[PDB]
This record gives sequence, structure tokens and C-alpha cells, in this order.
Amino acid sequence: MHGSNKLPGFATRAIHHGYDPQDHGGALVPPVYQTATFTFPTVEYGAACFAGEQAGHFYSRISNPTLNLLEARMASLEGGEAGLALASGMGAITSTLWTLLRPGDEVLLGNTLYGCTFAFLHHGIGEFGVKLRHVDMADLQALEAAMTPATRVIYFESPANPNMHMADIAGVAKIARKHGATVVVDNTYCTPYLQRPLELGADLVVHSATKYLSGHGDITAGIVVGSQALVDRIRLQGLKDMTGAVLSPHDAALLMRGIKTLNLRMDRHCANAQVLAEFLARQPQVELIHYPGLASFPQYTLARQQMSQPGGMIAFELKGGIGAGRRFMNALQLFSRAVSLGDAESLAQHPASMTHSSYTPEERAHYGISEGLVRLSVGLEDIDDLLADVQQALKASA
Amino acid sequence: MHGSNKLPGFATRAIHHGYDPQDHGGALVPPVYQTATFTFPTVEYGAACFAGEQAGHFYSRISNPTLNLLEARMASLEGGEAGLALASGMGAITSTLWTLLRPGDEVLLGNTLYGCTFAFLHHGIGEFGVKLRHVDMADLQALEAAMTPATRVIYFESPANPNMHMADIAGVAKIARKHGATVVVDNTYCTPYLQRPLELGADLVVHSATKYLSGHGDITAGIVVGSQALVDRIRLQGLKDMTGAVLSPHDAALLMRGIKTLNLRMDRHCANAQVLAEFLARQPQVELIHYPGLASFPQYTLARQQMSQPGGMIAFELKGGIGAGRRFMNALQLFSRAVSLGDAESLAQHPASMTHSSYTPEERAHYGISEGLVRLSVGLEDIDDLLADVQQALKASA
Amino acid sequence: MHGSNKLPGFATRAIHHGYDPQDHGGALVPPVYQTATFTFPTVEYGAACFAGEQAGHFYSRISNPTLNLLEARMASLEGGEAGLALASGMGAITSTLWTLLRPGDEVLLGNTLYGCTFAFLHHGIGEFGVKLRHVDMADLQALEAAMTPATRVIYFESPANPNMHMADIAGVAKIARKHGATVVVDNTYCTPYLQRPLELGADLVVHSATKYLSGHGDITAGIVVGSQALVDRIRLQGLKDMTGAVLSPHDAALLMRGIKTLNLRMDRHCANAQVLAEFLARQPQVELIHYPGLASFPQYTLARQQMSQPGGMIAFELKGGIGAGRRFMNALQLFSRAVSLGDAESLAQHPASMTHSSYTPEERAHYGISEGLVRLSVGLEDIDDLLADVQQALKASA
Amino acid sequence: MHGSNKLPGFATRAIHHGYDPQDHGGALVPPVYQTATFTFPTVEYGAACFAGEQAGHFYSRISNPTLNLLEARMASLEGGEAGLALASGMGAITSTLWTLLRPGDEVLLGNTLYGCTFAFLHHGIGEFGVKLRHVDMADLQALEAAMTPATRVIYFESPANPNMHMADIAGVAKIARKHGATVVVDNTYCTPYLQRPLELGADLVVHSATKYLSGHGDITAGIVVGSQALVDRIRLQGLKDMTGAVLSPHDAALLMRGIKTLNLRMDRHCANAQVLAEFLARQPQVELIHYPGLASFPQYTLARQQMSQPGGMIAFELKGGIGAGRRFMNALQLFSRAVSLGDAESLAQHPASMTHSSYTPEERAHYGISEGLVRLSVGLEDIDDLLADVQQALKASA
Repeated sequence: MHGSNKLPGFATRAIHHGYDPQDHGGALVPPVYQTATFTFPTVEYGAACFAGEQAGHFYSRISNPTLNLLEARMASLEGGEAGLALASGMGAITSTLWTLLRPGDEVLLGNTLYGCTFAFLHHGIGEFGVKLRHVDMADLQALEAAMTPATRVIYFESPANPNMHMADIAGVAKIARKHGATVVVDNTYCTPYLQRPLELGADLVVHSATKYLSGHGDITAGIVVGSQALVDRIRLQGLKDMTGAVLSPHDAALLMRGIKTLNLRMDRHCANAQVLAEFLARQPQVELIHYPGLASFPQYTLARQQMSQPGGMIAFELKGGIGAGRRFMNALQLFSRAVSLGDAESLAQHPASMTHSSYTPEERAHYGISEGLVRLSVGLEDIDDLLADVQQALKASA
Repeated sequence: MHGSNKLPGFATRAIHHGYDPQDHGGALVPPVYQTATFTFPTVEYGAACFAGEQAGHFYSRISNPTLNLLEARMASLEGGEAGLALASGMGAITSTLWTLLRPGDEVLLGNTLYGCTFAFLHHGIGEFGVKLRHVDMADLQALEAAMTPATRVIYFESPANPNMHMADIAGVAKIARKHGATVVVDNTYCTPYLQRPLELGADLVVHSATKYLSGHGDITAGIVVGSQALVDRIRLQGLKDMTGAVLSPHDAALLMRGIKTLNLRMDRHCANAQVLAEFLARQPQVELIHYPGLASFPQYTLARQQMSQPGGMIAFELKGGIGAGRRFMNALQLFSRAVSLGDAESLAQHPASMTHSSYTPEERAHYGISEGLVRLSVGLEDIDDLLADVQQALKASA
Repeated sequence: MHGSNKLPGFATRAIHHGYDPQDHGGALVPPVYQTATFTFPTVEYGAACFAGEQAGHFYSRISNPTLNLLEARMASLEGGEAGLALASGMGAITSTLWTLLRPGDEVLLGNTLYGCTFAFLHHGIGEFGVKLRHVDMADLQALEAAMTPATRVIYFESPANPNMHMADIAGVAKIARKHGATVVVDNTYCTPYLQRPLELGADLVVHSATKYLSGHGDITAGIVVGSQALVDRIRLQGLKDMTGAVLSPHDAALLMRGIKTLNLRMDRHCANAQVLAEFLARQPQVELIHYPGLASFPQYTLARQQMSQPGGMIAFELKGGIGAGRRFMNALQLFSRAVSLGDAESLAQHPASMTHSSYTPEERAHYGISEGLVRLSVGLEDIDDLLADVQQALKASA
Repeated sequence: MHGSNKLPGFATRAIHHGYDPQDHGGALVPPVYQTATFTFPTVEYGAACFAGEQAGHFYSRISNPTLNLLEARMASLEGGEAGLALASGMGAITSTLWTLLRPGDEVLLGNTLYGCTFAFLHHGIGEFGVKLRHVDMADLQALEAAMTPATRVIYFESPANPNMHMADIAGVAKIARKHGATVVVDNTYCTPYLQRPLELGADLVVHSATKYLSGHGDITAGIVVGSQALVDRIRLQGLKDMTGAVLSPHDAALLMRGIKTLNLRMDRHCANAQVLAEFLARQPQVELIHYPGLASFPQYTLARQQMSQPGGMIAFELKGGIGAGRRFMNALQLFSRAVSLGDAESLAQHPASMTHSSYTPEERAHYGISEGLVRLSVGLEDIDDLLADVQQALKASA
């Protein structure tokens, strides 16, 4: 029942925000509105709904009550005014960019981006007259310099693969604030529990709820959180007319179920990651480790200023790159070889022999991916079992 | 049998196509793959799956086994090569159009279109440099005269609201074949059971499975069926990168459940609609009726030429105009006042008093919105009850 | 939103009975109350809820809102006052029998019973001091002669496997009314669409909703319909205390989805069964057929008094016995070799070589299990496909 | 992935036990087998499946693949040989006892039992010739004296309400072994994570998975874990014939999803309860406090010998009697007034004014039901929020 406004604690709000059982027959768990359409008692009522004069529903693609609860909750957790639920993280990203951008507009992007986001920008909306430019969001001088009068939005992830490179959200937001640019941050890795970009100046945040938010890898979903003004536009244009990325109320319910243990799951992911990162740091076979929790992390101070905890993701490089990375991966027995992250199950991937195996050392390298870089999404399994798997696989990678 | 093999009938394929229980633990009903990611036995197998040299899965947004079954079944029903499942009908149309059009390209559109696709075209892609032009798809001469070297796509619904105006599919297809253009037909109203555009020459059909295909209004989904070449492209570009309109395996399973009774339900929708249409024709309150089943239907011959049955949708005008339309709508007891269609539950709507109620008679008249036009989605209820509800509502319109 | 607005038709009630969207926010499909517990505004409201003086919920095992809708709808379809939803058909019968019988009580049973019902009666409750006696429910004289002051319950299925033996329900109810016994009829095969035992005098009807009612083989469920007093006792005792066969709100919503097309499906099942039955009758491999639709059916007249249509189940004996039965069964390609019935998918079974393959010809004959009897659950596939399958199977069965 | 009961760790087994993604198309999350029947490739295969010489399913009431994973996983967590999934905790309790006991058998019960379990014992099986006797399972002297050659099973909960009274599980097990009685413990409150009765000597454990195992209050389910020989019997008779309390694969999947965070949720439930119990113990409105985590807890030492943590349940007594409880309960803002427990949401109940408001201080005082007894199911909310709620309610109880 306990609302938000950020009064009750985070765990309380992640469980109760926006829902009062007394308002729904006393049902402790909200009933799921698995219906596409809603009916009107009167024609004058339906009209009032369409004209926004009366609060109600009429069609789930535009708005569904079960989705509305998820949206209100996520908004509360992120500290924003409004939320919007979508069929996937890409759905949230595209619906967002498709409505804020038009030909002639420029979009300043972080140096690296999720593959599909990159693909979408360069071979998608980029091919429709939108200008794109990659800049280091940590370098506020370089950013301020790339700012033009056509820069309409600034988009990036933080941390961003492959080295978990961070950006100065507040620094970026201040520059964008003076230029009239819109800042949107993909806060998938941290979640509102570890980082809240909106509180640092960002205008909007996007999430692939398919990851940590759901936490159990049984749904693909996306979330957008920001001001009412901005979110309304994305709902009514990006979502409604473009993309049509509608989230199933069933999936919205499973996501809210996942969010109920968000703080607890993130606490374990991070606790587990820290021990694994430190164990890796002691391995002679490991050349470099990209984990915000290690004191030698290049952006350690900035990370600590934006994230409450170092996260559950680890990237590291094996000396003797490809081959050691391939042997390692193939020896794993608890960790799963798969793409994705934020599941209870621990996952691992070695781009050099997996996603970018088709490239050549040169291609790969001249593109940012090392030959021995493996990324792990540390799960919730027992740390010693995980350490034992990595230890056994490290011996095999030899 | 079981769908393909020999040449099973429609009902047989609607319930068995693509699935042999023997291949899945003997489960009569296929297990639901409610999973976001899939793992690999080796890094090599993963790379191979990415490169497409290996038949497998890795991420549900790109492809999921439950969705694949639905896709293949729908492809069989439409007489096409391949299918794609999306989060909604709009996800299916936007996904298709985003991958087939680029600035400079021109798309020829039916005279009237579903409200959201119209908004998508004129306020979406159209604002990204794509040329839009509306032509009467029933007028094969005007269509050919509009064909240009820039024409890339011909898109229309058949029948189309609000008069169920038809288009000569085989006709526009031959012109398309002679002048290039790709033909996309929105077959939502008919479903593959009543009309198969691909078999008449269309290249692709899009469906708002949220309607007749699901049949029970508890899901929002979309379908695209066409050549492997075109579908592969829409899957890997429009869905994957530009829309993220991913269908939940849960909803896909529910949709396949609904498709299992497609022929039976459509048969009843049509039978009920015919009786209702013939009944409305003898009523003094009705000024005009738009039902493909009435011999006086302007395109009676073409309709009987393209559709196996006249459908379950009826539109008719009330001599009384908006007031009569409103009074009629408010008096209904069995039919529900709501947008959407194709549910077991009969729905009715009066655009002039509902969606465009705030418009002016002139503004509404301009868009082609009549003052006394009401659209009926004839449900599966007992015809006697429906006739009674309509009768009394007609009397109440006085 | 009818079902009750002046005794609407069967189809109208199977779709709307008990639900008005306007009472649930306009949601066209009812929201699923997938919640275990319910909260109270005051401890006073709670007590009144537990006390029964308050209309509410507190715990789903006792009563749940979506299960309630299904219960009320099923009650309307069978013409009974109350309904109860359970986890399975066996949960419905055991829950029923557990609350009505006590040691010393006598229960007269139909000559034949569903496999598990027989085992529950004979090796279950029957082993807790309750007395059993099997009698031909068609022979009203033998039944009368069987009544004792200890006779508390009369239980049977109608039609009953394996010969579709019918019982004189109105006659049995007469005798029970005189002796003060409760008549419980298993109406699984016919469904309330083809026979309503309560209207012929039975006191309670039980269903394995797993079959025809769901119609799609994706759920296990049971239903009980009868007087409010009887059902209140079965709910508060058989279910909740002696059986914890709670139905999942998800499976209940699925059952209700399936019930929305019950008339349509049963129509097709029977129509398909009729032609297959007559086809079987012309084949020399078939020495005997058990189908209510053939005028040669022994109880053809009685069957036609209680049943609106002859049903979707057909049983027949193959000349050649076991050998031919195995051959026939193993040759099927559309029909699936499995137990159960009532699915869109045609099912077939041969007891002698399947469930009773272990027995000896004599042990089976002793148990009324013929050597060449095969039972078919005629599905919704195209008859031409169904006929071809059995046709080739008969040729192989030779 | 990594199962092996005991090594790997609990969290690892609660996440991976019994499931290797590689065997199911690489699906990270196991596909849900929401099907009622299973088909065979030949009748001889079906026959072997019915004779037990063939591995394979045929009907979900008896056994389902999804339920089987849930079962194997629960068996591992409890350290047992086999598990069984059912529609509810009562389904597990009743299915177990219905197959173990027969007329003439005697059963010794803990002094206090879950409401419906008590009703089932006394007004259910009790009325079928099975003898009952309540003995303090903490008094090994009394238990031994109570033993008789007719004692068939010893049944109890530990902790048990209303004071969280403990039983010496290893103690009663030794006695039971001596005489030859079957010990079954309702381990609902603790979960295999906090207590493993089977490792203490018990023969069977039953759970209301509706509570902590699910953890999110959206499903009703029960679990039985024990020897293979025992569980097989309860499956083939108790569930199959006498109860039919079949668990829906969908609900079993939600259960498994909940179990994936069992350790994390319990850790938090206990941490929160520990803090609330200590606060309550120092409040002037509280006469008594029952929390195993308090050093002053009567059976503190025995509890710590059986439980790894003190649990999330707490009961205390308000000095002001029924009047103080009503005012307390009615003033609760975050805690919900409702029955049940084990949810992410904190629940509270006052038996005197709720479930037993009907009773007079008659048997209420006779069944140990103090007039001021309040039971709290401490949830996962922010402890600061929970403290404030209880604190304010405490003040209002005056």
C-alpha cells in the first residue's frame, strides 16, 4: 500500500507502490488484466476517455491497468514522474528514439553501445536522416565540443561494455541542460536500486527488464521512465504508432513479481561479483579485470559516486587471448555459455569465439574487442561453487 | 496429415501443422518455451548459431521455439513460405514497413486505413522522408497511373473500414509485378480462413492477431506471413532492431489455442452476421447497410470472388444521425460499447460519438466519418439474443 | 454481458453469464485473481467474512473470484443452483463422495466406471467402512431391489464406457427421491450442452473439465454443480479439508476460455462422429459399433431422450481382436494413441493392448474389456482427413 | 548444470538442481509442459509405460515433466529421496494421510495444528475409523507412553502455533523407529532452507508451498518429500484416486521461480523478524512475545539445534486483550489484515477478533487462543517502515 514520493524505503516501494488491495477486492496480489479491450458504460464516457477528460481504459496497446501498476512502481524506484512498459528493451529504446528524433536532428552517443542499439542507430533510424556521432561521455570537454544546435538528444549506457566504462551523468546532463538536448540513459545494468540517472540530471532512462528487473530470465521486456510530458509522447507515438511493442499483462505481472526481490537479488549479485572479481585479480592467468568494485578500476571514484554498489557484471582478459578464452568457456560447468545477463543463473560469453568469432583478430581488435576478453553475469548460486567452476575452467584454459 | 505432409484440410492444419507430439516427449499440447535466452554446449555451437550455420536458438527477441510453431502454422494457413510473430498488429505492420522503406521510397496506400497505421504513416515514417500517396485500390487504372519508379510498397486493408470497401488483390498484384512494388495486405478482418492474399499475388500479409485469430480478446499480437526472403529481413531488421515488438511465448501459446477453433468461430461469426445484416435491412431506422453478404453490396461479385464468406463485421447508418447513433449505442445490453473486434463477445461502436465525438460534423465528414455510422463486430452469442438487443436498441434510437 | 438477462441462449450464457465488464473497470475479459489471500479493511469485516455474514474472500482454497465466475457459469449451463471448481475430475468426485459418505453408508454404482473412480471407490473410500454395490442403472427394477435404508448415494456415468451404456436418469432419480438417496451423475462425456442430468432429477453432476469443457487438453480440472446446500457442504468439507484439490485461477480462466466455444466444438465433434460412425458401419472389419447416433444403438430411444446430440465418442469392435487392434492402432497417423478425450485433436485407444495389455484375455474379458474394442475421441479435424486415417488403419488392421 | 543434493550449495541446487538446459534445446528456463495428456509412438510403448517398464508420461494427474522437476528439486533441498507436487498444502497433507492410514490405525498429533489440518483429522479421516490422540511432541516421556501397536503415524508441525512450540524431531523419530510408526512433519514455516526434518529422522515432510516456497502469494500448492517407496504410494493412491489434487504445470513453474530466491527471501524474513521481535519485547503494551530468535525463548536451545535461523513468523500478546488487538490490527497501515503467511508482504492477524471472533472467550482460552494474541508474518519490506507501522499500531491499541 505504502506509496512512494521516496518516503517508504526502496524495498517497501518495490513491493507495494501504487497498489492497495482494499481497492481490488482485497486481493493481496493484483489481479492480472489479460484483456485487449475495455468497455464503456456510455458512449459519452468512451468519448471522455478518448478526449482524456475521464480516467479509464479502452485498449491495452495504449494503456493497460496491470502495465500501469508496473509503470508507476518503476517510476517510483527510478525517482521519475512516469513509466511505460514495453515488449522488450529494444522496444523501449526504439519507441523512445523514434519519437524524439526527426531527420536533420543529431544524436550524440556513448563510444560503445549494446549491439542492437548500435545496429538500430546506424542501420535503422540513422538511415532515415538522423545524424549520429560517438563521443566519450566521460570527457565533458569532448562532449561540450561536439554539441551543435542540432543535437537533440544524448544517449548512452553507464556502465558500458566491454570495460564497464562510466560516464559523468551529472556532468553530461548539465551540458545538455544548457543546450536544450534530451539525455536518455540505458540503466539496464545497474537498475534503479544501484543507480538512478534521473536524480543525476538525466531526462529519461531505459531498461531491458528482460535482465535484472525480471531477474529470472523468463520474459523479455522494456521500461522507460522520465517526466510525464516526455513519457506521454513516447506512449502515444513511439509505442502506439511506431513499433507497437506491447507488453503482455502476463509478462508485466511476472516482472512485478521479479521486482519484489530486486534489492535482495542485486545485493547477492554484487556480493558474489566482488568475491569473484577479487579471486580473478589473484590469478596469474588473468591479465586485466574490468570491475567497478576493484580499487584499481580506472573510474573507481566516479563509479562510487553514481552507483551504490559495483554491480554483478565482470569483464576480464585472459593472457594469451583467444584459445585461452575458448578453452575456458568450453570448460565451464556451472556458468552457462549464453548471451544475456541478470539471471539467477550465472552466464558467460567470450565474443572472440562466440558473437564475434566471425571477425578476424584485426577486425575484432580494431573494433574494441580483445581476444581474451570474457564477460560474466555473476548469478545467485553459492559463491564457492562459482569460484570452483572458474578455478577448474582456468586450469583447463591453460 | 498433421498439417503439411500430404494435403490436410484447413481445420486439420489449424490444430496440427508443424507439431508432432512424438518429437516433444509425447506432449499433446506443445510445451511453452517461456525463456529469454538459450545456452550452448560449446562456444563453437554458439558462434554457428549466430552465423546461421547452425539450427538453434540463443535469444527469444530474435527467435523463440513456441513463436516458430505459431509462425509456421500461420504460414501454412495463409499459403505462405514463412511467418513472424510480434507483440501486436501495429508491431507487425511497423516492423514490415520500417524494413521495406527508406527515404526517397514511395508507398501507395489504400484510401482508408486503420487509425493507428494511418497515424504511423502520416506522423511516423512519412516524417522520415518516405513518400505517401492514397489511391483507390479498387480502381486498377488509378493505381497504375500512380505507379512510379520510387514506388516501393503498395499497402492496404481488404475489406477496409468503414464501408468494407474491397480491393482487387490479384489485380493490384499484377500491376505490382509489372512495376516492381512489394504488396502488403492487412488481412485482419478475413483471417486466412476467409481470404488468402498471398494466393492472389500479394507478397506479404499482416494480421492484428489481437482480433479474430486469438478470438477471445485476452491477447495483443501480430503476425506477418510471406516469402522467406521478406520475412527473414523483417525479422532481422524491423523486429530485432527497429521495433523490439516481441511476442511473449505465453501469448503465442494462447493465440495458437484460439487458432484451433478458427474455422468454427469464423463460421459462426459469419452466419450470425448474415442474419443480423438481413435483419437490419428491413428496419425503418436504417438508411444504408455495408455488409459484403447483402446482394446489394456494391462489390458483391468481387467480394464473393476473394472471400469464402462475407465476414463477421457489419457497418450501417442510422437515418437519425449522431443522436440516433448515440441513443442506439447507449441502449445496447448484450453488445458492448468498445473499440476492437473479433471476440466471442459482440462489440459495437459509433465513431461519430465515440472516437471522433469531439470533431465537428464537417471535420468528421472530411475524414470520411459519417454521423450515423455504427460498426458491429458480430460475436458468437445466440443470434436470437443479438437480434433482440439490436431490435430494442433500434427502437430506443427514436 | 447477458447470460442472465432473461434466460439468454446457451451460447450467450457460456460467454457472458455472471460477468459484466462494467463491474470490473470495463475489462472485456475478466481479470485473473491469481492471489492466494485477500485482505480486510477492518478485523470486523474479516470476522463477518469468516462468519459468512459478509460477502467477500479471504483464502483461495475456500473460494476465489475467478473460480467463482466459472462456478456460476457452469451452474447456469447445467441448470443447477451452485457450482464448485476443483483441480481435477477426480478432485470433484472424491470431494463430493468424501462429504456425502461415512462408514456404514451404502453407495450403489453403475455397472461400469472410469478407471480411477472405480479404484477410489473400491480401494479408497470403500476401505474406510463405506459399502459399495454395482447395479445396472438402466434396470429400474434391479435398482429398486438394490435400495436399502443404508443407501445414501447413487453414482454413475451416462453414457458409460465401453459400450456407451445409458442410464435412465429420470427413473433413477424417482427411486432415489423415494428412498432419500442422493443421485450423482458424471456428465463429462455429454457436457451441459448435450445433457443436463439435474433437469432429469439428479442431485449433483460432476465433470472432468479436463476433457470437452476445456476442449484444448492444456489443463486438468473438475467441476461440481448441484443445489446450494449440497455444494456448500462439498466446498467447506470435501474440498479444503479432505481433499486439497484447489483449481489454479489461471487454469480456471483457461477453462472459461474453452467454454466460450463449447457449443461450436461439440457441434463439430458430433457431426464428425456421426459420419465416422456410419462409415465404420459399412466396413466388414468392424463387427460391432457403440455409437448413440446409429438407429441400431440398443438404447437409441433413451439416449435421444436425455441427449441433444449423440456425442463425440465412438467405440467399436474389430474382427481380429487384439492383433487387428494393435495393427489398427499402430497404423494411425492423424489420430493420436493416448488416453483422455474431449480434445480438438482426435484420440484413439485400444484397452486390450494399452492400459490392460498386462492382463490375460480371460482377465480382460472378465472385466468387460473386449479384445478388439477400440475407442475413439473424434476431434475437430477435417472429416476427410479423419476418414482417410481410419480407412488406411482398417486396411492395416487386417 | 549442478544439482547433486548436498554439495553443490543450497542456493545452487535451488536454482539448477535436476535441470540441464542442454537437454531441452538449450532453454535456460525449462519449458512449461502445460498439457494434460501424452501420446505414444506405438501401443506397445504405451503398454510398457503402464507396466512401468517404460520411462514416459501419459496423463498429468499421475505425473507431469514440469511437476517432476519441481519434485526432484524439492527432494534435493529437503535431503529426501523423492518429491510430489500437489494443488495445495492440504492436498499434500490429505493425500499423504489417506494412503498411510486405514480404519483401526492410530495417529498421534502435535498439541496444536493448522486449522484445516485439525478439521480434516477430527471431522474427516477421524470419522472414518482412524483413531487420534494429541501428545506434546516436545515431551518424549509422554510420547513414549502414548505409543501403541496401532499408532501408524506421528504427525506434527514445528514450530507450531500459537507460540511457535518446537518438537524434538530427532527425539520422536527415535521413538517412532522403535515402535515402527511413520513420522511426518509439516515443515511449512521453516522451509528446507531453515530446517530439514528428514535429516533429523522424520520419514515424510509436507509443505504448503502456498507460503514461503512460492514466496509471492500468487499460487496455492503443496509438496511432499520422502522415501521413494513412500512417495510412490502417496502418488499412486493418495493423489491419483483419493484426492485428485493435481498441481497445474503453470503453478509449478511459478513455484520453481519462487524457490530460486528462497535463501535470499528467508534470510531477509528472519533478519526483519529478529529486529521486530526485539522491539516488541521491549514495548509496554506487550505482555508476551513468541520468537525463536530471542535468547529468552523457552525452547531456544532446541530450536537452534533444529533450525538454522529463527524464521520470519512472530506472535505476541497485547496486555489489553481482544480490545487492544482489534485497535492494533485496525491501525495497521503497511501490515495487511489477512490470513496466510510467507509473502513478500507482511501479514498480521488477531484470531480472537478474526478467524475465531465467533468463539467466546470459551474455547478461545481453551485452544490456547489468548484474547490479545497477534501473529505476524514478517515480510520483506524495509524494516524501518515495518517498525513504524507496528509502533504506531501499538500506540493506537491503547
